[PDB]
Amino acid sequence: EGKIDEAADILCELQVETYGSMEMSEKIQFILEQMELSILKGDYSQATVLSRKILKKTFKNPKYESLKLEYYNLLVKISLHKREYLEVAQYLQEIYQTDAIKSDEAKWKPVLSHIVYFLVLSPYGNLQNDLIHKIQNDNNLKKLESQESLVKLFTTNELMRWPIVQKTYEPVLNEDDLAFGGEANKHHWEDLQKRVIEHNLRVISEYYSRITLLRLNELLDLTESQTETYISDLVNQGIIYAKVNRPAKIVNFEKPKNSSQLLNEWSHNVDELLEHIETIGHLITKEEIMHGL
Amino acid sequence: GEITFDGIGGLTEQIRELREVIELPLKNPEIFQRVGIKPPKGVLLYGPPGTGKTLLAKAVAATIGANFIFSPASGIVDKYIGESARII
Amino acid sequence: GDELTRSHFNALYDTLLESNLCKIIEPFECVEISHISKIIGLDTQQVEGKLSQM
Repeated sequence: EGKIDEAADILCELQVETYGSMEMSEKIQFILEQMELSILKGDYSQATVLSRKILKKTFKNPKYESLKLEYYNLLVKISLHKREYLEVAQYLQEIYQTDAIKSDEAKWKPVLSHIVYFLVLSPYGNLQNDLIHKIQNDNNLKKLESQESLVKLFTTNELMRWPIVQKTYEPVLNEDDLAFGGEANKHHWEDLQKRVIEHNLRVISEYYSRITLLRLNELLDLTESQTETYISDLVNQGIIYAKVNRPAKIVNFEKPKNSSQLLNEWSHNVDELLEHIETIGHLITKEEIMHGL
Repeated sequence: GEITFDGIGGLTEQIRELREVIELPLKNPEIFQRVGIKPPKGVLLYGPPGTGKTLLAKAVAATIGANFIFSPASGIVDKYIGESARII
Repeated sequence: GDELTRSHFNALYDTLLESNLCKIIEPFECVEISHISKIIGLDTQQVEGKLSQM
């Protein structure tokens, strides 16, 4: 009929009333109808809370991959509306484990590509570190290799790299096929653009110690105004701290000092020295015995 | 107990009420939780004793298997520091 | 259209103005008072007097 509001409400009373946990197979179906109704309504929240509760319960019980995937398919549609890329990465990360055991590797190797790819979209990832290490992330498929090399592009970056790379590679880098299925090709480009720019500045703070302003904008391939805006946003986030000379065209990478900061460094060299002496002692003991012979 | 609830039928109304208040929360907490109300916790018997009153109390214990624990009130007074407190 | 709200908005507009001024400078100074003046939306004089107060 088109009575979205009325269906959602009748469902809400029911699931709590019927079941604490007694039968899952029936409970999950009712929950599925609600989730579908919840996306259309604009009521993002009720679904998110329900998805989280049911997921925990199924994992603890006898496991079934299918059930899980159904929670996820609905979630991402809500996630697009919001936009937490971190959120989708986590939820998919735990289903990756269920996929590992149960399911064949044709599903699995695209899921791996997809989690690292959400983490590209957002700024940083704690989570990414775990994934990059794996040995099935750097062989096999085209899509796996492209994905491992893009996270490597941010580390070496000079930012003349990116459109050549973007254009050449999109098997999965405006695309998906086992997660979102795509978001919008132009809209993914936006997320990619902000991350590469941001990451080129993060690596430059560590590597350099002075850079001219003319040189920084040249790497970013943007106008001085635009480099200036990205610098502002980053110092605010407080991942990097820098000082700006707008009329004299220097970006310093300096941040506060106290003498006591360099005291710790002095007392670290002392510390490398004491530890050296312990090694030295044992070494002498080994060396002598050989001399004798 | 020493008697069952068929051994003392003809106190019916009182049988039915005690059944529902003591047995039933053990068997399903579940119904009282879904609703969200707390479970029953106390029962009081008054009446003259051993007319049916004592009979009820034993009879209920039997069916549940419940362990009957009898307290004599004048065992809970003894004349030393901190014994009364400890027994209850 | 009620006076009570209108007074707080007045007060808040000042505090925000100084809070913006501090936000802009926060990647650090060695920056030209002409540039700040354009970005915030204001004239030269008002900026100089508020930047001193801050």
